[PDB]
Amino acid sequence: GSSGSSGLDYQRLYGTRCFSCDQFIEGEVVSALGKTYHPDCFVCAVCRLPFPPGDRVTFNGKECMCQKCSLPVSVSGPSSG
Ligand SMILES: [Zn+2]
Ligand SMILES: [Zn+2]
Repeated sequence: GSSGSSGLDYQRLYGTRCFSCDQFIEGEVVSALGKTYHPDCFVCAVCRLPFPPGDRVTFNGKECMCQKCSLPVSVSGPSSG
């Protein structure tokens, strides 16, 4: 638990920080390409959807896209803000 914290040195520990938003990943971390990212940060760049544990993932420079997006869709256009 957390009771009786005098200072903030314990942090010194390795500590896993997301290489996306630059924030400590509490609970669980997603190890990808020998790095650390959040469960919501390591998502598509267009639709921003979480890649399934099965389907494949396309690699585009820095950001990745989902099969759905990567592939041609009958209905395409600008996404919400
Ligand atoms: Zn993040
Ligand atoms: Zn997508």
